[PDB]
Amino acid sequence: TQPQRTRYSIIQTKTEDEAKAVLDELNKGGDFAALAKEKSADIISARNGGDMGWLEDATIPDELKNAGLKEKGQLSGVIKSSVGFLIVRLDDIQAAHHHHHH
Repeated sequence: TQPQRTRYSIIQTKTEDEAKAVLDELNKGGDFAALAKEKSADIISARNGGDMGWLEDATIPDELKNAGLKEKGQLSGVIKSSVGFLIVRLDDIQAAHHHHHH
């Protein structure tokens, strides 16, 4: 009995306009990573292709709890914040064991 892990990619946009520009491109579904590096103020982490890294389930901050991204491949999650708009993408889903042996 251990926590499953989720790989989220997230990028911060200046306005909803920026978010729409980002989600419009990823709506075609070609590259999210590209969108991440160019406009996002996330780029401290976005330079990794928008990948924030593998987080463990139930260690997730409430911000991404509202992202609703449990199904792998689902992108264009726009999180409305006062600080700006966050774009969340699902890179992968692992039920803990999924790698070699957990």
